[PDB]
Amino acid sequence: SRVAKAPVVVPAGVDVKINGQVITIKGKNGELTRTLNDAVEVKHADNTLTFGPRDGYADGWAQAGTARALLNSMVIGVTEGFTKKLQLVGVGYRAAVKGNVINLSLGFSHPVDHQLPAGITAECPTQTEIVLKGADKQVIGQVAADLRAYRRPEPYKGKGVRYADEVVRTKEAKKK
Amino acid sequence: MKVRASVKKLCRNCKIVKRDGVIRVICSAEPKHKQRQG
Amino acid sequence: MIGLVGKKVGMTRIFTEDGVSIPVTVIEVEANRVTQVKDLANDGYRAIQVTTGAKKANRVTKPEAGHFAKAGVEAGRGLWEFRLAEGEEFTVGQSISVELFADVKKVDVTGTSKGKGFAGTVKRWNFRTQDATHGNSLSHRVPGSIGQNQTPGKVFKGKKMAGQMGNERVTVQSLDVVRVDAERNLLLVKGAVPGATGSDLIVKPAVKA
Amino acid sequence: GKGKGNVEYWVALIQPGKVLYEMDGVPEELAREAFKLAAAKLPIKTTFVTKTVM
Amino acid sequence: MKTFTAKPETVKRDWYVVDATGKTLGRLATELARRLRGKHKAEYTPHVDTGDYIIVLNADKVAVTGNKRTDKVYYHHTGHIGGIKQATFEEMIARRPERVIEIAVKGMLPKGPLGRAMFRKLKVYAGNEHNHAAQQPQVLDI
RNA sequence: GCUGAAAGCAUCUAAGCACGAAACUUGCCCCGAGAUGAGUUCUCCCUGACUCCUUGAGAGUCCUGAAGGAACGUUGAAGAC
RNA sequence: GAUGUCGGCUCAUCACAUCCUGGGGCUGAAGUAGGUCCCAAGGGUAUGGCUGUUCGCCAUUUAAAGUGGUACGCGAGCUGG
RNA sequence: GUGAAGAGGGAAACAACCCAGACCGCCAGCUAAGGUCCCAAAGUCAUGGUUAAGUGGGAAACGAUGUGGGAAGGCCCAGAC
Ligand SMILES: [Mg+2]
Ligand SMILES: [Mg+2]
Ligand SMILES: [Mg+2]
Ligand SMILES: [Mg+2]
Ligand SMILES: [Mg+2]
Ligand SMILES: [Mg+2]
Ligand SMILES: [Mg+2]
Ligand SMILES: [Mg+2]
Ligand SMILES: [Mg+2]
Ligand SMILES: [Mg+2]
Ligand SMILES: [Mg+2]
Ligand SMILES: [Mg+2]
Ligand SMILES: [Mg+2]
Ligand SMILES: [Mg+2]
Ligand SMILES: [Mg+2]
Ligand SMILES: [Mg+2]
Ligand SMILES: [Mg+2]
Ligand SMILES: [Mg+2]
Ligand SMILES: [Mg+2]
Ligand SMILES: [Mg+2]
Ligand SMILES: [Mg+2]
Ligand SMILES: [Mg+2]
Ligand SMILES: [Mg+2]
Ligand SMILES: [Mg+2]
Ligand SMILES: [Mg+2]
Ligand SMILES: [Mg+2]
Ligand SMILES: [Mg+2]
Ligand SMILES: [Zn+2]
Repeated sequence: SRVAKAPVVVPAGVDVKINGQVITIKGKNGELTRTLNDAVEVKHADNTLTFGPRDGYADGWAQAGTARALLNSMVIGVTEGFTKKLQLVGVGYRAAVKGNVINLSLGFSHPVDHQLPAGITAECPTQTEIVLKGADKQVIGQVAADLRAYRRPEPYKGKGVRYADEVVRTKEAKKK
Repeated sequence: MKVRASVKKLCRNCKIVKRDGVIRVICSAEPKHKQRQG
Repeated sequence: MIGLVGKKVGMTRIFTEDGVSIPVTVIEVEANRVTQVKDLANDGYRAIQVTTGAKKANRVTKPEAGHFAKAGVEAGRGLWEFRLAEGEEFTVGQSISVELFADVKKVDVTGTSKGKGFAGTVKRWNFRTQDATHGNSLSHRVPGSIGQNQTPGKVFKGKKMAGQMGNERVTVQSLDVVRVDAERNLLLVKGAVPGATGSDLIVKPAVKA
Repeated sequence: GKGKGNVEYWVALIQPGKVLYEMDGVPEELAREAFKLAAAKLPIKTTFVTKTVM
Repeated sequence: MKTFTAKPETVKRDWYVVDATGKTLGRLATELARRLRGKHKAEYTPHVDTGDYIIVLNADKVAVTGNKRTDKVYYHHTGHIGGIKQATFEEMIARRPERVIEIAVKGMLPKGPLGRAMFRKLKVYAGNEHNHAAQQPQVLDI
């Protein structure tokens, strides 16, 4: 509908390849490639790519809209790149980064080594925070989700990992 | 989680959504409102 | 990896200097001659065939004698096969000795256990007997019931009954290797291995681990 | 056998269209809620009807 | 007089090869069973196996519609009590791909010694290469 | 759960991706090619004549008995046989 | 013109509406220990005193001492209270 | 009405259900119920819809932004949701 009809914008210095239903964006932050659904049609006007449902398929518009959103995210990732910051709120909860291994100390009786995927880069601006960068929104979200699932926020004190954008809703330990 | 044959919206935030052909109520506000149909 | 073929010499003990008596089984693991190498291209699986001991000249039949003479090895008393891991590679005629277990801590010994004959249910499956008295009649050790009733009206497969016990291939796993004396061709494992004295054992490295 | 049984409870056979309960003097939405609550206790499908001239 | 009946010693059987890629399982199997039984011949005879040898290639690329790929369940009882094993279509394709086509066709062929003799004439291959180049199989565009 | 529209938001799903239990398929052990779909690989053995015809994947005579097996005997921590 | 009828012993086998162990949601879940619901049938699942009793009570354990179907399983298997 | 005292075809099997009342023979044709992808004779028939649940091929109150059709109604380019 509205999202499906809203075209993307192709900035300067990015390459847009289209072979069959596979589409490819080579930006400055790297390379990305996605095989869209068969019900999807991507045109040109090589400045604003636009999307339409192919004839003969059911949802059609849903597939077109989801492909448009995917390519919006891909262009953002290859031009500016997505970045997510996580905090470790607790007693002596710490994170370190060695190349592509994030070491978590979370009260476990064993260190937690998390291997970053292919093109995701981690940093520790502070000993209690992680900053993740990458050109794939889905990949970076998956990495952050796994890191949080190491130690989801407690409802009683908010300890554990968390996203910055997250309002950890607490409740006081019951009286009596 | 409430596994009940009749799932309804229990507040302004409860949202009906069907996952895997199963009706569920997901509530951002009160986690007591998490229901599924069974 | 590969194992070896040994003979169960018997069972003894080893007194360690700290006054502990390890009950060990002695295996006469002499040299094993590789008579054949089976590869994927010709056989669909990687294995070696080994022989051990020595057999009577007039009792080695002509086909078996020819099979050994193809490898160029003296006719042993049998033939066993060992599957190969991808890294290892053996050649025909190679004599593999008990020094193969120099750095192996636990082994698996497989052999034919002792044949107890036709063993009843009480021996074979540890069924409990019935009252030796209190009125019992001709049923002091019988299996009792063997089914339900009209439903299912049949006895199920795999039911436990009397039959032949022992005399079958049994593998005792993760036996500690105490001593590996290559100069006398001996392997000493901590524990009891299947079969009677003089039987043939196949000793492989540990697989559980 | 041995005769009929003893009277245990009294029923009122209901045929489609029978207007069971009627209500007046309340707002329409509150009447709907009250009738929903009542119908939840009955073993027959119901519906909400209004007064008409004929 | 008496109606003509085919004589098993004088029947003529041909070799066909069918590439089962992208086809629907059951709709391939009905034609396979038809030609194995010999229902496509003027001299069809119910008590004579007059069918044709058929070689099914690419048995792992057979297709099924709907959710049958992850929801069709092949049950079988080992004969030991409690031994009701089962395997889904995808698991059975992964482990023993040609058994899918074989069961599909064996369910449609008549039950009996002649049915078994008919099913002996079906050659189902997981891959694309087939040994029987000596029999000069014909390309049967089912 | 991630990404994600249908439904400008939202949403674990409708495409796509991830995690997930002593259950399932394996991994461990035993049987197992009568698996009549009767598989594979080594090795060994036998390469003489002659009639008849119902000329058939025919029948028969002479000479020849191979590898091997079986039988018998002494027997076994194998065994009711 | 006969299908032996309670309980006990031996032997079991299946269901899941699960007693334990295994994975989860919510909690009036601080922690330990719970309550409740969802998934799960691989394995395990008391010994005695009383009584003919299954049952129940009681003693003492255990991770648990599951509920059921199987002619209220099982007398051409035993007993006969 | 049927069975009893009625065969035959259909309902998988199925006295009493649907079709139909066996004098005998035929390697002749047309049909009833019921059916025409293979078992298994006959449409992988034509036209237009619906379902995405293996529904079809067991079951209720009740619940639900599944999807299809219809008749309205409310707010809307002083640009509405
Ligand atoms: Mg013995
Ligand atoms: Mg006892
Ligand atoms: Mg006695
Ligand atoms: Mg969105
Ligand atoms: Mg009688
Ligand atoms: Mg359950
Ligand atoms: Mg099971
Ligand atoms: Mg298992
Ligand atoms: Mg008791
Ligand atoms: Mg006493
Ligand atoms: Mg007593
Ligand atoms: Mg009984
Ligand atoms: Mg019982
Ligand atoms: Mg009894
Ligand atoms: Mg008796
Ligand atoms: Mg009996
Ligand atoms: Mg009896
Ligand atoms: Mg008495
Ligand atoms: Mg009468
Ligand atoms: Mg009749
Ligand atoms: Mg009549
Ligand atoms: Mg009839
Ligand atoms: Mg019926
Ligand atoms: Mg019939
Ligand atoms: Mg008549
Ligand atoms: Mg006609
Ligand atoms: Mg037909
Ligand atoms: Zn709510």
